[PDB]
Amino acid sequence: MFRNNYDGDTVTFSPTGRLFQVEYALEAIKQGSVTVGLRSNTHAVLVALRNADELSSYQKKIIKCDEHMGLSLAGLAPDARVLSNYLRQQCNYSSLVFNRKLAVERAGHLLCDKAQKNTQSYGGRPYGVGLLIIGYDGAHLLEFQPSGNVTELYGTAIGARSQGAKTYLERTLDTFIKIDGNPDELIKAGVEAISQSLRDESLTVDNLSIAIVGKDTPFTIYDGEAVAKY
Amino acid sequence: GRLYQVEYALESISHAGTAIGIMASDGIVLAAERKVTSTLLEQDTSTEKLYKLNDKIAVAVAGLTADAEILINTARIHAQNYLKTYNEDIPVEILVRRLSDIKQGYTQHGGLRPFGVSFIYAGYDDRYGYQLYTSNPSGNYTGWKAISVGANTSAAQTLLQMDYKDDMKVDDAIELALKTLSKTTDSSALTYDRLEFATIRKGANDGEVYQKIFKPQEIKDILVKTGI
Amino acid sequence: EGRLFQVEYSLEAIKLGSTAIGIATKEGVVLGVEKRATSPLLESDSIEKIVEIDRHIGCAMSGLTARSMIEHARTAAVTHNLYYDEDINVESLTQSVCDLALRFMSRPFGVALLIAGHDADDGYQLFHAEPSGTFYRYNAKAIGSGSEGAQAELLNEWHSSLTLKEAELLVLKILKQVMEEKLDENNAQLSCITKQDGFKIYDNEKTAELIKELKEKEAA
Amino acid sequence: PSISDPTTLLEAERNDPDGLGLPLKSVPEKVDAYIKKQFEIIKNLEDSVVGLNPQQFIKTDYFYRTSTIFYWIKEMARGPNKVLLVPYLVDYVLPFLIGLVKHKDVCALASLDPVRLYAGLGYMPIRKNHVAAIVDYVCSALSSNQTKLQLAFIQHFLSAELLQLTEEEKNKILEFVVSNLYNEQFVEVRVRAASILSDIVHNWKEEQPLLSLIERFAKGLDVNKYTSKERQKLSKTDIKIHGNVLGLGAIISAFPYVFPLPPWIPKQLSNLSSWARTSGMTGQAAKNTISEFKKVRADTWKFDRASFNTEELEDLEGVLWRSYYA
Amino acid sequence: VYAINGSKKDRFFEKLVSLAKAIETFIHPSNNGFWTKPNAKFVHAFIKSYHGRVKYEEDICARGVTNGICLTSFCHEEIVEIFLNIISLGSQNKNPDIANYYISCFAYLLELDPSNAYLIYDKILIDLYDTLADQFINSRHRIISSLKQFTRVIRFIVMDKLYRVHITNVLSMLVSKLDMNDTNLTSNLINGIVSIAAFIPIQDLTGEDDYISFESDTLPLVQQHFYHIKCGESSKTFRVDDELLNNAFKASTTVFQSMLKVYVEKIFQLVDVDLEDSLVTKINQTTMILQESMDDKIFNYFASLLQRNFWSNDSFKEKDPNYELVTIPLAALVRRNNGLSKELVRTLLFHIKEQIKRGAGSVRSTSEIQQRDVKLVLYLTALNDVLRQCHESLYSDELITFMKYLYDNVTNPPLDVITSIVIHSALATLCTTEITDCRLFPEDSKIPEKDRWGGLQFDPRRFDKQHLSFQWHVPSSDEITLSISILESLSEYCINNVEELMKAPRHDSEYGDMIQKYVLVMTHTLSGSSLLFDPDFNKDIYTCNYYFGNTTEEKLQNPQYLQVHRVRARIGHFFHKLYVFLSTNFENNTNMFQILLHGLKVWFTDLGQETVFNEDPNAFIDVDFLENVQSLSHVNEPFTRTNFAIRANSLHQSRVLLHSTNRKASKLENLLLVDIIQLATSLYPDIYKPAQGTLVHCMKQLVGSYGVVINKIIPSLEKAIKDHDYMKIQVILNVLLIKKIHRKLMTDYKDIGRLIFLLIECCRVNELEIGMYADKILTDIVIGIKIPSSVCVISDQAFLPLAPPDGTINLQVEAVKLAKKKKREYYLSLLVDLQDKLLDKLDNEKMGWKIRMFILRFVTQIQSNLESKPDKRAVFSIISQISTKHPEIIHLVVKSLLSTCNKIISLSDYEYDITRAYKNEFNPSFVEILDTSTTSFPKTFTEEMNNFDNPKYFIDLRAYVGWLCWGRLMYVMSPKALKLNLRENELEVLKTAGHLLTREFLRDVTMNLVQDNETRGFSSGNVSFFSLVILLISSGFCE
Repeated sequence: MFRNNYDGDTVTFSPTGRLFQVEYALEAIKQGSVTVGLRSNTHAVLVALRNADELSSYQKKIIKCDEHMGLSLAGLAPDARVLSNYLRQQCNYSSLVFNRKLAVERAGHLLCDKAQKNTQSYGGRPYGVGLLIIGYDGAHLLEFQPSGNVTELYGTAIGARSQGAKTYLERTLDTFIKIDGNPDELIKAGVEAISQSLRDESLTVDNLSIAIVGKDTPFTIYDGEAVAKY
Repeated sequence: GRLYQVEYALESISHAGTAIGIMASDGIVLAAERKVTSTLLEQDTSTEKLYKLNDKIAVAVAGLTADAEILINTARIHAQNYLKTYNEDIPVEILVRRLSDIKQGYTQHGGLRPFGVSFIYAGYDDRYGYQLYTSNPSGNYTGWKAISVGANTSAAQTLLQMDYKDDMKVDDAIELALKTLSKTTDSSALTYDRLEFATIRKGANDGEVYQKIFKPQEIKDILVKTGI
Repeated sequence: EGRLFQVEYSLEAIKLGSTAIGIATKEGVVLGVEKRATSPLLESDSIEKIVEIDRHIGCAMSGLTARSMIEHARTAAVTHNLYYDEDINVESLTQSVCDLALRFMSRPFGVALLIAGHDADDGYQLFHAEPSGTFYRYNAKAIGSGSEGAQAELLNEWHSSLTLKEAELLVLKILKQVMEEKLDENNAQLSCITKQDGFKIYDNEKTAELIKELKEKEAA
Repeated sequence: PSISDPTTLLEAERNDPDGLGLPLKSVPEKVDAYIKKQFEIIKNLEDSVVGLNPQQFIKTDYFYRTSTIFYWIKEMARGPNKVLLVPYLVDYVLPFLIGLVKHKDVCALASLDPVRLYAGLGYMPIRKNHVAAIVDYVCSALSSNQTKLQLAFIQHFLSAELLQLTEEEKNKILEFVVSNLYNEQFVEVRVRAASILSDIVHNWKEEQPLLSLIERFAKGLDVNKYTSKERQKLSKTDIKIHGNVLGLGAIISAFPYVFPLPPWIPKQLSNLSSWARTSGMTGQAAKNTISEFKKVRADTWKFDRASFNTEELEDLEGVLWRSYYA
Repeated sequence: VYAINGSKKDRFFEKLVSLAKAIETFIHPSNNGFWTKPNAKFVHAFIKSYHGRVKYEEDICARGVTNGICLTSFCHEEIVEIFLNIISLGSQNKNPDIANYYISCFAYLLELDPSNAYLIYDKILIDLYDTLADQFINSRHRIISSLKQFTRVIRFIVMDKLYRVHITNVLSMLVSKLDMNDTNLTSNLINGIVSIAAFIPIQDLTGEDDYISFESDTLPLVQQHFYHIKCGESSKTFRVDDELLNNAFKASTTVFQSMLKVYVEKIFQLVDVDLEDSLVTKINQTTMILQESMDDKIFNYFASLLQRNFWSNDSFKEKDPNYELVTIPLAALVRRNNGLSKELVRTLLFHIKEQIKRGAGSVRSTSEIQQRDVKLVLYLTALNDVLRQCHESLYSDELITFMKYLYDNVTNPPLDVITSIVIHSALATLCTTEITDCRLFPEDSKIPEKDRWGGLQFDPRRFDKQHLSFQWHVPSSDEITLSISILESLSEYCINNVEELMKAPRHDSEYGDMIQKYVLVMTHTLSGSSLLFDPDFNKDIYTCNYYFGNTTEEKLQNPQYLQVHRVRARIGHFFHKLYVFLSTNFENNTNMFQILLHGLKVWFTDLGQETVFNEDPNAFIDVDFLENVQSLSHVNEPFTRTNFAIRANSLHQSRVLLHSTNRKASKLENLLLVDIIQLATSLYPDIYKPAQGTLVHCMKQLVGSYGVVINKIIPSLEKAIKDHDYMKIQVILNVLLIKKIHRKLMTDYKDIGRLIFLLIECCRVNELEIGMYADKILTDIVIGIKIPSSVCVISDQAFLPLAPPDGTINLQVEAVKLAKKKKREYYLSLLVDLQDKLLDKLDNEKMGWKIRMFILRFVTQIQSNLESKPDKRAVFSIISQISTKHPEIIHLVVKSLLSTCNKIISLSDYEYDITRAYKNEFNPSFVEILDTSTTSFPKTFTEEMNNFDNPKYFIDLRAYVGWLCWGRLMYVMSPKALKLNLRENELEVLKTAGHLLTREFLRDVTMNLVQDNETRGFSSGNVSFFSLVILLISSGFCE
């Protein structure tokens, strides 16, 4: 019933101009867990929340691309690995050839350009992961979708009932936008945001991961006994 | 694990012309029947079914012509390469196995149609003397004393089994081949213009003239002498 | 809509083959595999579902032995030793295997593996690597036939204060439960990974003695 | 048969007023006694292989006669000799096969597959008289493999006698499946019992039994009397919760192509979501149920979204937990 | 279906519900397998059988009282409820056949008139409206399925007061949706349009002063009803008022003109689209049905619109246009109102001249038609128009002058063929009895204009003679006189032109083209006036409308009859003269001979009926198409006035094409048959194949032509053999391979032997495939030779009931029997003589093994027959063939010996009474009958089965008696030895066969069988041969 004749490959347009494979790749982000991204005028944070069973470890969600930039992922892990490796290579090239730290906007441009190529080739597949990129200092925050779009937001949330965190951020924008000079309060605001997206689930030192980068602060990942709200 | 393409090639060959190869104690005889007639088609297409690979080995063909030409060119090149490498004539079995391996490779990789051609090899070398072989699209090659391929394979095989001796002469083999062909053709009587003949024999002098391909006049004279 | 269901179909390796169970303790990692019952005249030594990657890393499998992943892991370990004059981390080797699976992703490649090892950074480690190009750190893990009941037993039994002998006894008991008894010395194979001895595979006499000890413990 | 005359044959055929006549062929007393004696000898020779390894097992006369009887049974269930084997099913054939099931390595050495023959015996041309006896026998010590093979045989028999079984026999099968759902020894048995329960429920038409079964399964799944910590603890240890979740998921899965969606399905999905949000066997079962529901309804999902509110739609997102998903 | 009881049905319907619930998931489109076809077939058959039973029950109850077994309306409601969601699932099947199987059940469900048909109506309406709104733009299958369902249920939606309002709107939305790329979508849309048009009248039903409009009345109600239905409610709760009647026809019948204009522009667009022939025919039928469903005002508007678009358009740009999409409807207008014919025809003539003035047809392109001949359009239109002028042609002189001008000013074979049909149309229109009125409702109809929106499909008044007063065309004296004058003038003109051409022969292409054009004109003059010819002129029951009358006195009193037949005889003589000229001067030419062959075919097969163009599509309604549109099983002709009119026309046409044209060939017919025979044995394949077809047609027409054909084939073959004319031999063999002659050769005992000898002579010639063909013909003769039989086991009741009460019939019966017996004996003697001559040839000549195999097979066929006397000579000749050492010959000899010996054994066992071979009562003397009904028989049988010492009886083949029960007589074999009661001839033949069964003979046979065996397949023939050898040894015949 209701068979779709235009959702086979990525080189076929719907009669109304749609690309169903790209939309399916976008919906693939909902499979992954919840990631929340904030941004102040001096610092930027990422908050990430899976475990196969009680005898297994927890998946890594935050990946460092350079000493001043980093990202969090939601969706397919191998696509995120490929994109993070590409971003690391681009940052290395920028630091080697020009001795210049790559800008976050240029990184988003490169990610969009790379992701566009998988939506027009035929025989391949679009990426199936969404990314939240944070950078040095002013601070920057980008949201990358597999369709090839970047946003440059103050804050956002993606994956697995992330709408509560997004609504909380939309409410508390003016509150959290000016916590310059106090990274701990921004981290606590992000923790509250990610708690707003949990259906009664609790946060522990095994399920919560945090990332911080700002002025004079290199990119740092907190996991384990370091995410004990200290 | 049957191979349907090989079976189709064998069935196609079963509708082709009939070739007979008889090995004697002092020579080998190859005969073939021409079937295509149009009252305006030239019959001087060199030799239609009998081919020479070198001065010592000859081949009789049953099946599609283009694949036969490709395989014969490859066999000639291989024989010349062996002659240049070792300064000696290539043994018959080596060339037969080379062609059989080519056929087997063409029956295993996708996108390649199997050679719908059956080969009867008649050769001579100093290791085994006279040798007769038959190769099929499947890639298997078998030695024989008297063999037949083509249309009336079963009837010709029965006729050869009835009247074959291990100590026959070259003329005896020629007569046996002519009588076997005359009793299996569906064209009432056998005529010179529908027949191709070849003999590979060594005389008292060690000259090894293995290139006697009969002319139409010679074929007519042989048919008259035999009484076909 | 659309989704990569071939990967999910490949991950349904509960019926892939014989059960393989790995238990990681503070003294070593134990790998236990099921030995198929074949002809008496067959040389059962030719069946090896527990393979050595290098002195400090071993592997176990549940599917058909027929290979590329094991060779790649050995080559990666040797290359790392040649390039850095040290031993490669267990997690690094697991990631190398996963990258090999990914490069050679919408289609699965290879079969699931249980990689056990030791290094000075994380002590003793056990990982489960899937044909999807991903892996999971595990404190004991079971694959193959009867994997759900074996995993439930591991959840009920694993308590982080085990020893090597207790781990071997647990592996034997779980293998017997999965195979429903009658496992003397030819329906199972045991191997250990320790810091001092490296990777070793127990001989038939030691396995028979361990089975005897397990029977004595059951009798109590 | 070799009846004396057609009159006697017709008199014997119409003796039973049900309209179903005599079996086409019958085994005489002598051959029946011979077969029973062979089975009794096999049963009595069980003490010669008490403590033998498969290599020692493969050499005894007990194994030889077991293999001969297995070959004979396999040959019987092959063609015209099917009606004759039916009377031996309850007392001789099925116990023999279920006993052979316990010998894994022995059958591997002997290249025997008792499981396949036992499962395929459910499609035999079984007449009305033997149906009740077979139903009583199958619903009744056994190991996990024997129980799962019994469940598979029950599934195949139900598929073969779907419109032949009475209400009492179907009720007995349903009760046996529900009892297997609460098995205290094996989990795979519980999963297979859930599958068989879904197959049984799929063929129900009256709404009252379905509502009663849903109420019985959802009575113990209320989340207002527990907490998140308690729910997560129960998801890994409680067996009654696991059985109830399996039964509710089977009920939900028994309705793949219903359009428009009935109102109770969204309510049951919402009830299962809270357990799907926990970690454990119950959480895994709930996640599998929700994933199957979303997979089967992908074709009509655009029209099926109207049956859920925003919270219900949002609660059904993160149910696939795989290593390649992060 | 027939296990349902009306009063007691709860249990059966519960079982049916359970079965439907079981199969529901197996019917879903996403689950395909081996269960799809069975489920579809089961659903279709069950619904059809249920509908048939309901129809039978209602037919029975209409003639009396109602029993308690019959189904009720509650049964129909329950059936509809059960089969819902099953037909809907099956309609979305990927395979079109399964979808059609499921969709066809809607008509059966709606025929029962259930109280819950609103579910089906609402579902189909919602699906159609969603489809037409591009809501399923991602799914083509849903679009096609919705169109198919609407097409199915149009004729039941059209009869519902609430649902009528939706028809015309949909009729608009289908017309504007016609595509130029999706041909299947256009076919579905055209099917829907045909279904809509066949059951509604295209007329404005608004009265004088209604002040009602479609936009303000129909659209609001339709939108409100659609919203109510699609919101989730049914049509039961949709309450309306009398304003619905205002929203009904009064406002919905005023939107036809815009729809017609859009349809005409869509057709003119489709003219330049490459389409299949079936789609073009369907579109023409659509247009004709639309025309015949209109009233006078709308018909006049449509005719004016069509002519205006035809005379000014931007189509016919491609080199392969679909002319018939416009030409055929135009003539259809002339069919309804011939008064429009005059001026239109005149205009065509004018335009044609203009195209000739601009230089069209001045470049010969005999292969195809080039983009310079838009004149063809006009040509074709004229044809169709001239096909239906009827009596509106008495501009006769102008048309004749125009035809002469066209035939003298144009010389192009593709154009000549087209121009030659003008005369055929003119002659056929004036002398063909056919119907002209096929309207849905006549203009002066007494049926009120409120019960017309169904065509009276379900109303008894459709059978009224007042309603079915069809208007026919019957030729008058003036039309016949005009046709005769035109025929004579054209015949004289063509004969004079061809004679002038033959006076000074040339070799250029123009000469041949002119000759071919004139001959084609002659052929079409012959074919146009076919109905004026009497097949029995030289010398019935089905008396059609023959103008000159019936019997023979009336025909001979009208000079027009005689002069028409004189003209036909003159045409035949001129055809013979032209054939002689072409043979003597243009041997290498081929096209002129093909034209002459077509002319001879027309002259022979048009002795009073028309068959050249009777099968070609034209501007008539197709009987099969309209029957398929309006056919419902178990319903007695739910048709319309158009359907009845077309059925009457078809029956008249059949009665015309039911006369027998068989006649004794005259001198002219014999001469033309000889000419066709000579052309049949030609060397050019482009000539003799049409010549062979014409010869077959003439042999079908004539009586006794087979004798002439064979008596000219045999000498020609013999002469070709003598002169080594191999091509003649090959073509003669090909002629002998014709199916009719091949069948008639198998019973030609007079000249079978001569033909066999000629084939044997051909077998020795080895230059082409002649030998293979001769061998094939010989094998066919051997296989299919008919041996007359003298046995007839027939009950006397097969002829006694038809015995006339006369004493002079017995003598005739006895005389016929005696003469038939004499002829049968003579034929058997001829066959025996042929066998003996073949044996003489085999024994005398030494010979290729093919002829030996043929002779052995023929002798075996003769000897194995029970009507033939066994001969020692044949057995000796067959046995003496082992010296050939040919394995096939030896196998054939073994089989022949087995067959002959079995025939002799049968003669012995039947006691020289061959009729006992077919008597069921008779049994051989060595077969015994045992009574198994005794009390102690089973014990005796059990003991006998264990008796190996002194057996009482034997059972060789499979035993069947007593497996289930005893009581019937059982046939067994006697344990004694078998003796032969043979006369001197059979004993001598067996002794001769045994004397040749020497040790050397058996050794050679066995050695050849072993050598000619490379496979395990053993052989039962060898076992039978060994048994025969044992029998001959045991009887003393073999030493």
